[PDB]
Amino acid sequence: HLNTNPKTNLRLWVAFQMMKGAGWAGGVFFGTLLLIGFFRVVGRMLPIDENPAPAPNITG
Amino acid sequence: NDHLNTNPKTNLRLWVAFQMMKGAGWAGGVFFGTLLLIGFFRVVGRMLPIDENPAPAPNITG
Amino acid sequence: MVGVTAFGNFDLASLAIYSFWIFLAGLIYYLQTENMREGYPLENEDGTPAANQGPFPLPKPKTFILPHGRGTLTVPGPESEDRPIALARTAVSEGFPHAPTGDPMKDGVGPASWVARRDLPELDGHGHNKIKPMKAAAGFYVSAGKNPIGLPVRGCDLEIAGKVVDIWVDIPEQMARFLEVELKDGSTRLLPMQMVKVQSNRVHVNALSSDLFAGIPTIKSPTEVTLLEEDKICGYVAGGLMYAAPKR
Amino acid sequence: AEYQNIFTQVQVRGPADLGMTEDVNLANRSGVGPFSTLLGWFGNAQLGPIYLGSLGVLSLFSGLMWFFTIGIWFWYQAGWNPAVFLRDLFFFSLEPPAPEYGLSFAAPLKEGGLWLIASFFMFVAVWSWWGRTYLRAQALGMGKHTAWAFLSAIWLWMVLGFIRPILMGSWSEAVPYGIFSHLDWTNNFSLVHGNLFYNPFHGLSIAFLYGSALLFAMHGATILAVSRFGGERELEQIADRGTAAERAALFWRWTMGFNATMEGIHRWAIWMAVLVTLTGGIGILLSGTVVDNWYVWGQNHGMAPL
Amino acid sequence: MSKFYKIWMIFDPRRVFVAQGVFLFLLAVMIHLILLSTPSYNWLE
Amino acid sequence: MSKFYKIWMIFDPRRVFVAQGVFLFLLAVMIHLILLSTPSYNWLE
Amino acid sequence: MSKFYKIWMIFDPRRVFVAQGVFLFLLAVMIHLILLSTPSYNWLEISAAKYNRV
Amino acid sequence: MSKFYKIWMIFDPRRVFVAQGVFLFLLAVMIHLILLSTPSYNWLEISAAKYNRV
Amino acid sequence: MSKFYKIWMIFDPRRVFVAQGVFLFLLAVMIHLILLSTPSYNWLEISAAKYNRV
Amino acid sequence: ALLSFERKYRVPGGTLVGGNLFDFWVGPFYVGFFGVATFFFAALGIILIAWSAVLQGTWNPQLISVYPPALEYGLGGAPLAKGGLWQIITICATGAFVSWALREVEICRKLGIGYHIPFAFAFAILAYLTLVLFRPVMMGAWGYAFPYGIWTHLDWVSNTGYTYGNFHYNPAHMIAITFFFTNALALALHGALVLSAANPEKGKEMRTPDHEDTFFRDLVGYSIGTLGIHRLGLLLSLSAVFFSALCMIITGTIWFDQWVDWWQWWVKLPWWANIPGGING
Amino acid sequence: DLGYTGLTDEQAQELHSVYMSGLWLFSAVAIVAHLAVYIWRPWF
Amino acid sequence: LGYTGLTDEQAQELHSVYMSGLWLFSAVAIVAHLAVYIWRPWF
Amino acid sequence: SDLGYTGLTDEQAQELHSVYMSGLWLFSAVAIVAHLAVYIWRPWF
Amino acid sequence: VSEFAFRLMMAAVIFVGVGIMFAFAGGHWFVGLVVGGLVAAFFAATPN
Ligand code: BCL
Ligand SMILES: CC[C@H]1c2cc3[nH]c4c(c3C)C(=O)[C@H](C(=O)OC)c4c3nc(cc4[nH]c(cc(n2)[C@@H]1C)c(C(C)=O)c4C)[C@@H](C)[C@@H]3CCC(=O)OC/C=C(\C)CCC[C@H](C)CCC[C@H](C)CCCC(C)C
Ligand SMILES: COC(C)(C)C/C=C/C(C)=C/C=C/C(C)=C/C=C/C(C)=C/C=C/C=C(C)/C=C/C=C(\C)CC/C=C(\C)CCC=C(C)C
Ligand SMILES: COC(C)(C)C/C=C/C(C)=C/C=C/C(C)=C/C=C/C(C)=C/C=C/C=C(C)/C=C/C=C(\C)CC/C=C(\C)CCC=C(C)C
Ligand SMILES: COC(C)(C)C/C=C/C(C)=C/C=C/C(C)=C/C=C/C(C)=C/C=C/C=C(C)/C=C/C=C(\C)CC/C=C(\C)CCC=C(C)C
Ligand SMILES: COC(C)(C)C/C=C/C(C)=C/C=C/C(C)=C/C=C/C(C)=C/C=C/C=C(C)/C=C/C=C(\C)CC/C=C(\C)CCC=C(C)C
Ligand SMILES: COC(C)(C)C/C=C/C(C)=C/C=C/C(C)=C/C=C/C(C)=C/C=C/C=C(C)/C=C/C=C(\C)CC/C=C(\C)CCC=C(C)C
Ligand SMILES: COC(C)(C)C/C=C/C(C)=C/C=C/C(C)=C/C=C/C(C)=C/C=C\C=C(C)\C=C\C=C(/C)CC/C=C(\C)CCC=C(C)C
Ligand SMILES: CCCCCCCCCCCCO[C@@H]1O[C@H](CO)[C@@H](O[C@H]2O[C@H](CO)[C@@H](O)[C@H](O)[C@H]2O)[C@H](O)[C@H]1O
Ligand SMILES: CCCCCCCCCCCCO[C@@H]1O[C@H](CO)[C@@H](O[C@H]2O[C@H](CO)[C@@H](O)[C@H](O)[C@H]2O)[C@H](O)[C@H]1O
Ligand SMILES: [Fe+3]
Repeated sequence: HLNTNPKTNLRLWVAFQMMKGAGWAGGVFFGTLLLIGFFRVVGRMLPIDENPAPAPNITG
Repeated sequence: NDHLNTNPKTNLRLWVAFQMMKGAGWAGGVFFGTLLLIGFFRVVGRMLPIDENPAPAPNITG
Repeated sequence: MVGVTAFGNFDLASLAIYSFWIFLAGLIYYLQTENMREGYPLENEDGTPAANQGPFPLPKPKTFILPHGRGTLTVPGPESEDRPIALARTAVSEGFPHAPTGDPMKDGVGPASWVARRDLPELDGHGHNKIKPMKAAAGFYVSAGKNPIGLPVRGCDLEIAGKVVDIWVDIPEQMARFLEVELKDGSTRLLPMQMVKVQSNRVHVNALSSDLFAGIPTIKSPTEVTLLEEDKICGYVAGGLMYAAPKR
Repeated sequence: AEYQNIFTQVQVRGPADLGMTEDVNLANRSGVGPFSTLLGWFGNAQLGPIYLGSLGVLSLFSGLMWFFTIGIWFWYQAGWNPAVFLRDLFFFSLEPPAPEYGLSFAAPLKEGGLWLIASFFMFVAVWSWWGRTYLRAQALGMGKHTAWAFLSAIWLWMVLGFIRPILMGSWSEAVPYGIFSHLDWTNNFSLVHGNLFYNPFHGLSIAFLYGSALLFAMHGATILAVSRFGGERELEQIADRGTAAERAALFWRWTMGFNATMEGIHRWAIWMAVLVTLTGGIGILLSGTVVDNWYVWGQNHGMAPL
Repeated sequence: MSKFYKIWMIFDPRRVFVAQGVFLFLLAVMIHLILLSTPSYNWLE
Repeated sequence: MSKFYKIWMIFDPRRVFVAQGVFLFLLAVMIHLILLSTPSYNWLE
Repeated sequence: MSKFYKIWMIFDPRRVFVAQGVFLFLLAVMIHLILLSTPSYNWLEISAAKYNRV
Repeated sequence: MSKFYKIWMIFDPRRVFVAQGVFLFLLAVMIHLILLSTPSYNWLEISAAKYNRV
Repeated sequence: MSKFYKIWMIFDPRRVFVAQGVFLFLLAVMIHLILLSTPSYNWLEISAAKYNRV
Repeated sequence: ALLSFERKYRVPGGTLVGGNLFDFWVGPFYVGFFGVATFFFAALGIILIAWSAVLQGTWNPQLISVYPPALEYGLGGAPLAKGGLWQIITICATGAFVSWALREVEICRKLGIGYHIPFAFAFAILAYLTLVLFRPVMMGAWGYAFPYGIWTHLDWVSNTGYTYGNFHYNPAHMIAITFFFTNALALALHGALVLSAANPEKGKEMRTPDHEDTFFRDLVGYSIGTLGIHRLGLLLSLSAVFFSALCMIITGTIWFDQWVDWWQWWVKLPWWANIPGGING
Repeated sequence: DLGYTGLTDEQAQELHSVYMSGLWLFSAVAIVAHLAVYIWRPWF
Repeated sequence: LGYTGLTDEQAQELHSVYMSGLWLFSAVAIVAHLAVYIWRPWF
Repeated sequence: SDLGYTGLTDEQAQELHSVYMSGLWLFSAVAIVAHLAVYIWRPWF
Repeated sequence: VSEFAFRLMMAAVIFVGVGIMFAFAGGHWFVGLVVGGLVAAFFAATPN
């Protein structure tokens, strides 16, 4: 009910929209990174690395 | 965006974020000014014959 | 070398250092008590004496004899702010600001506060008015620096409020104390020189806006100014830094 | 900008003030000298009159003899060469006699006797000047505070040049009359007595010197901050307390928790200043006569690891 | 740069700001990872 | 607990938000400097 | 303890709240730094040596 | 014993409460520090020794 | 002896009470410190000797 | 409790940060935003000094010391036991001093007075930073700073002063010392003069600024005036601190040898450099 | 009630809801960064 | 009673909310302490 | 003013002292419990 | 910027310049420093 002047609110609105876009993109990227980390965690927890599978592909 | 907007909830969120941004930006400005000042003193020390005439330790390590 | 110790490692140097600790404690006690001759005893925010008065007792009274029969001032003694202080406490508990009830710049509270000093002029060692306008003084002239007479006076809102007419100077000090300023209505207000920025083409005043110079207190005489008037003028002028702020 | 009242922006000049006269003997008084605009940008531009009584003229004559004696010896060290005299002026020295003479006056003039003569001159000059300050306070009916404040520095001076050499039994201990000679005397005094930093009275003297600087920064800043309320007129604020005195008191009341008055801050000031030389004289007196190694003494009294 | 304001006669800003924020953040992440990939700047060793 | 909103009935939010902003930035700078000083975490090599 | 709310009949909440906040954060930093000073509880060095990062 | 409430006829309870709080906290800190300075009671290294966390 | 109460007719109770309280605390701390400095009365070191904690 | 004249000044306003959140007085103290900050920093610094005492193994107040990191750490971090506690306490001390200055700024605004006091305090703060920030960084090591002990910081002073011979030959040091000594002399004179005027011989009338002008003109043929003496005191103290920070900003950064050799440039002036006779001829 | 700040109950409720929404968002962002860093280089 | 200008109902509500915060804070601290003690017990 | 320099009454003082004694005893009991726990853990006698 | 302030900055810069010039020309830095200080002081003391 007190707020600020409309001119600063315009900068605030623009920055809020940009931050919402960046925030969703960051949420997607960090969800993927956390999923990769979860698979890394379960892989380290597993008896893997006592059985290193050979390279399926030539170096290339 | 300026004449229609969406809701006063957006204005309240923007105002709260603006206030916290003011605080964090004053903190950032003072911190970065300190960093600039120390960088200036260090770079002035770089171009001086110090490190060619080093001085011994003025106090024991402790 | 008398390096002999009476006991333990207590030599003459130890005697000296402990003697100085004792003397310093006594001296700090004396200095603190000599500085409790104003504003004591402490009072509650309602004006009654407070429960706590500090570990230091009040000193014995001392009497000053003012040079020109102005009377004997004994300090410490009874004290009272003999003026209508217009403030209301914002909180029931102690230690909170007292809000002004009215216009603080006019009531003389906060940064605009003034003290009910004696309503008599300031007398030099010759028994004459210490401060008098340039005309009243005989032979005094602007010896150096800018001469701020006839210059426009620009308030903090950047609008002219008047023109400088005369300077009030100090007789035994030869210091320029006050500027006399005339407004649109032809009346004169005094300005302390510590608040004016005397430029080359104007005499700026950051303390007061243009529509406040008429609110400056006036003087009963146009040649003599008393301590009460000086205090009122200075308090009003310095109060504009906080209160005349919203108008740039 | 906002004016800070560090320089007067407008100067005013009037009749020459010849001062007051409570019991002053007008005969010895001088006449007003010139007026200094440059120096008037900072304070009173008037110079003179100067009172020249009987202790005053005694002090002037003795100080003239002391300074002139040092000057003649400096010329002698120069080979009477003006170019050398202006080249080695700082490095000159009217040194005291070497320790083998002890306290004896039987020292050759070139070997410290001239130092004895100049020291007599300066002793007489300074003591007559102290009497002068006391008498000038007496004539105007004022308190003798300046006389005692001077006596503090006089005691440090007497310890450095007179009392400590007598106690040590040789004039060789005293300070030479040279620019870098007395600097070297200071550094060598510290080195001989083993880190004068661990002299407790040297530490106290430094505490009160730092305190004098702190206290005068505080007081000058305070009075300039309330000069807009006529804070400069400290005597009238004592007699008739104004808003300047109350605002100055309340600033420090709200900052530190305690405050002074317009009169008692000057009690603080004078004591903070005189304790410098009082503790310094005590510390120099104890050095050598009582303690010859201050760091070992410190070790024995806390103050330093064993 | 004067006339570039007419760009908001073409595209609705309420969506353009979101799209641009996404773009710039993803560009930042790409550059960060590219510096990570080279061995002379990988700050996460 | 569901009465924590009353903290705003005592403190003016206009100032508490600025206070929190400066506090959080200082605390973040603090922990970053603590980590950078650690040999095992000094990511700026 | 049932009548400890009377502590608010002595102290205005505004000053007590800021005093308590300063006190608590001071104590928290105090204890964290105490632990970070001793070699037994410096978690940074514990994790460095456990994972052989030196 | 049963008439010590009269102490609040002499001292303002606000002053005394603040003074006592400061004094109690400082005393507790100084006793904790006294204990933590002596190797016999420094619980951090006591635990480090009892668990071979050195 | 049985007319010692009249001391309160000549001394303000508040200042005397605070002065005697601070005096008592300072004396108590000084005596505890003198004892703690002396090895024969440092109860911490005595307890360590009894239980061979070093 | 308040002084007999305090109440008319205890009004809201003048606060830089907040405005009513931290606008109150605890006892005589004005607590602001910066009051809270300075209390926190000071309490942390004191507690950490005591903690470093127990880590050092001493409870002698005159033996407690908190040393900075060694020269090997350069301008980097350090473990708390080695030099980290000193770095944290330097952070706390800098924060406390700055918060104190800004709290003084708030008090000045609330009382409607000039800002001379916080400015003069900023001078001391910058001298402190010259000793703990500017000189170490220009030198490249936090071990060039001083420890936080009563007598060990004098050890720092002595070792630094003898790293360059007799420090008395630093000329910025000379002007700073002259300023300090004349400032002490000025303070003695000012206190004595005001006390002599306010306290007459015995049972007679108080004196006037003209009377003290008269006394000092009859003494030394001059008087600077009551505004001039306070100007002079502030200037002497601030310039003493300035040339102190100057003598320790050029030392070990511009001049590296014994400072006495500086004074050789004057005695080797070619016109009289090679004249026989005198001290150096 | 107390009204030290001139805020009605509903205004305080609305502002507090906005503040706690932002608080939870910030806390979640920090938690995600903390887990990512812990996986990359744990401190335990 | 007397100073602070508060009522018993206002004081009761204020203490109730303050105790809610107190117990929430204390519980979070307790869970943190137990986790640390599991990680590196000090007794 | 032995009837109360602080302006309290003998009724308010009674209640204040009762609540303060309650708090002091609660604090002291907590301290006793902590003292005994440490004394079991490592007695100082 | 007051007349005195402009005169002060000009005095500083002219002092630096003439000091450099007379240090190279005069055979030593002392001569240049003395000449620069003298001229700059005589310039700054005189008003406009
Ligand atoms: C390496 C050298 C030693 C050291 C060796 C000494 C020695 C030796 C002495 C001091 C003394 C002092 N030291 Mg030390 N000091 C050291 C390091 C320091 C440091 C520092 C940061 O390191 C500081 C701040 C100080 C500070 C001080 C002062 C507090 C004190 C001087 C008081 C004074 O103002 O006398 C100045 C005033 C006078 C000497 C009296 C002058 C007044 C009389 C009346 C003169 C008359 C004037 C005459 C009539 C006319 C004048 C001539 C005209 C003007 C031309 N020292 C180191 C450790 N120091 C002095 C002292 O007393 O301390 C115990 C002293 O003797
Ligand atoms: C509290 C300790 C501090 C202190 C205090 C202090 N000093 C004091 C006083 C006080 C309270 C005085 O009252 C006294 C004084 O008069 O001050 C102006 C003084 C004084 N402190 C002085 C100096 C001084 N104080 C110093 C230090 C200190 N003084 C401490 C820091 C130092 C240092 C640091 O070394 C010095 C150099 C003097 C200015 C003065 C004492 C003057 C005095 O005794 O003079 C005697 C004269 C001589 C021995 C030589 C005179 C040389 C002349 C060239 C003679 C010829 C004159 C000529 C003929 C004049 C012609 C005039 C006509 C043309 C009109
Ligand atoms: C493998 O091959 C390699 C890479 C080795 C080499 C081969 C490279 C090849 C094949 C390169 C091909 C390059 C080409 C074809 C590049 C073309 C580049 C062009 C056309 C770039 C154009 C840039 C134009 C810009 C950025 C224009 C911006 C214009 C505006 C922003 C206009 C503003 C409009 C507004 C404001 C609204 C308009 C509305 C009104 C009402 C005015
Ligand atoms: C070097 O020497 C060492 C340190 C080793 C040994 C020396 C040790 C020494 C000298 C120790 C001294 C210890 C002393 C004297 C300790 C005294 C401690 C006391 C008295 C602690 C008291 C604590 C009291 C508390 C925690 C009470 C809290 C009460 C409340 C929270 C209730 C609030 C009361 C209200 C609200 C009153 C209601 C009022 C109305 C109007 C309804
Ligand atoms: C380095 O040198 C050494 C220390 C080795 C040797 C030197 C020793 C020296 C110089 C020793 C000097 C000793 C001296 C001078 C001792 C003097 C002792 C005196 C005069 C003691 C007097 C004591 C008086 C006492 C304890 C009185 C106590 C009174 C009361 C407890 C009653 C309180 C008064 C009341 C209640 C009056 C109130 C009644 C009404 C109606 C107001
Ligand atoms: C020295 O000590 C060390 C570091 C060694 C260890 C000790 C560490 C300690 C004790 C650290 C203490 C940490 C504490 C107590 C941290 C406290 C953090 C808190 C309470 C943070 C609260 C944050 C609340 C936030 C960020 C709320 C933000 C809300 C808004 C910005 C509302 C507007 C925004 C909305 C609604 C959505 C987003 C939209 C925009 C435009 C941002
Ligand atoms: C070196 O020595 C060491 C540190 C090792 C050992 C020393 C240890 C010592 C001495 C430790 C001391 C510990 C103490 C005394 C800890 C005390 C902790 C306390 C009392 C914590 C209190 C926490 C309280 C909290 C978190 C309060 C939350 C309160 C609220 C959220 C208030 C709610 C009120 C609102 C929202 C507005 C109310 C308004 C209306 C109208 C109802
Ligand atoms: C062109 O030049 C002419 C010839 C015209 C004049 C120039 C003269 C010059 C250049 C003079 C230079 C003077 C200087 C540089 C003097 C330096 C003096 C310094 C630095 C003194 C420092 C300390 C001096 C002290 C502490 C002296 C203390 C003396 C006493 C306390 C009195 C001593 C009294 C004694 C020894 C006993 C006296 C009693 C009898 C019976 C002899
Ligand atoms: C501080 C103001 C009040 C001063 C105290 C009032 C009495 C004034 C005279 C007291 C002088 C005696 O004071 C006492 O001197 C002896 C002399 O060995 C000191 O001696 C003690 O400590 C020193 C230094 O660690 C040890 O080397 C020595 O073995 C030990 O006896 C005491 O630490 C001191 O407390
Ligand atoms: C800011 C005012 C002062 C400015 C000082 C600036 C730093 C120095 C600037 C001048 C530097 C060069 O100035 C010049 O250097 C040469 C160096 O050989 C010196 O000159 C000296 O050697 C040269 C040959 O080289 C001879 O011709 C000359 O007779 C001799 O005096 C002098 O020092 C000066 O004539
Ligand atoms: Fe003064």
